[PDB]
Amino acid sequence: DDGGVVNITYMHRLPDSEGMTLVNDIVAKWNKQHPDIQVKATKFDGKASDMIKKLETDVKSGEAPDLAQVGYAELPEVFTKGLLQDVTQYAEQYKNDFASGPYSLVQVGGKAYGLPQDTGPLVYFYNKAEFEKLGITEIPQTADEFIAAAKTAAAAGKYIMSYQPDEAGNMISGLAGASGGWYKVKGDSWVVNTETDGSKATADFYQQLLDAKAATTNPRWDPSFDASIKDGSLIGTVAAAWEAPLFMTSSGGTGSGEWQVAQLGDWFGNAGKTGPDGGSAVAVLKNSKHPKEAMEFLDWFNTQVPDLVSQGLVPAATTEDAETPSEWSTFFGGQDIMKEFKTANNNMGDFTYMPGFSAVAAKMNETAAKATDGSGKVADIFSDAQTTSVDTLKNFGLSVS
Ligand SMILES: CC(=O)N[C@@H]1[C@@H](O[C@@H]2O[C@H](CO)[C@H](O)[C@H](O)[C@H]2O)[C@H](O)[C@@H](CO)O[C@H]1O
Ligand SMILES: [Zn+2]
Ligand SMILES: [Zn+2]
Repeated sequence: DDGGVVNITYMHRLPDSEGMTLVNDIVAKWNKQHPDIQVKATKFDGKASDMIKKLETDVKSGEAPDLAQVGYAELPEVFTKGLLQDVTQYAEQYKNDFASGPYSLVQVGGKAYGLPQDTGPLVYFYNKAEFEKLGITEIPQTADEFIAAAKTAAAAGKYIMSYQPDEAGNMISGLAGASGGWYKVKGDSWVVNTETDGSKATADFYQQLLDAKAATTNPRWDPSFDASIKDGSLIGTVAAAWEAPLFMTSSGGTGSGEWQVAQLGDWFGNAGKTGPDGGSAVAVLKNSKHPKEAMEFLDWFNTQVPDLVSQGLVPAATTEDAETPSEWSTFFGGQDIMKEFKTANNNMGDFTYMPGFSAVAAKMNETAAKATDGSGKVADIFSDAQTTSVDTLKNFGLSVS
């Protein structure tokens, strides 16, 4: 048996903003109950996409945590990098606490490497009051009707879409991928096609919007993006479900009581589906001496549903229903937005990510930014992702067909 006190470390990249139940306050409740398994939780300091680069560094270094947030999209990459610990015999014990889709996303080759934490379906945030003022009385459901509506808004200095070039790798892959995967293993080789009917429909949608100066072009994480909400010019956008509290904070309160959540319209060749943008597991890393207790604490942490929901998470936990925080329904015109998130989750397409997808995402972000001044075409995002996808797999020494 272990010594009397086991010490577990947990690196996460949850927001911990004002009004949320802090990860350290969640963890402190566990620590008080479990003198036998003490947990130290720290928040990664840097850009989200860089966290797994730091994990890679610290695994090699022997400074790595026992547990670390790893996106579903990142898990095949960090697996291939040798950063994870097979914890199948532990995960099996907690499987029934989690929805089965997300659980399957902590697996590589029928071995499990952690537990799922949340999901990222894409939805549509809009200010219904401001849509009314422009005579937009229904969310238009075809790309053509939407683009027409967006041109009307733009003429009044309003925008019912954002183009977020710093997020193309996560959001635009999600949108295109709603209608079909880009990556599949066929026997001995990967088959890559990032230029699906979805990818084409997606490009055409944002291309028309950009050409019409009918979508904002501020990078999502820049002060200018927040400025566009505060000032009231951005009145609609695609967002990942986990953006709800971030968006609310970014608004400074502007439009409070008028905002609404809808399902994505049929704007991206998506045919009634949505797609994933982010969503994460927590993985047990290669050199953790205490996989059992790490997973025991994790199962408890990932089932603290209201606390997780305060972080904007749409939990993978099925142990109790997630509920809309009173602050959020107030902001969102009295709406039970959590119902919309679950509807979106249940209509979300599966999407396999190749190992090395981080390079695909980073390229997509680069090619996306070129379209803002019209020197690149939006379509280029996907032709480039094709070539970067193929080259990254070959660089990993993997076979591409
Ligand atoms: C795919 C990705 O990493 N997107 C980043 C966001 O990460 C999500 O963060 C929420 C918490 O706010 C959940 O943990 C979710 O599962 C993650 O996918 C991150 O919030 C933002 C801002 O730092 O960057 C995105 O790139
Ligand atoms: Zn205990
Ligand atoms: Zn142990």
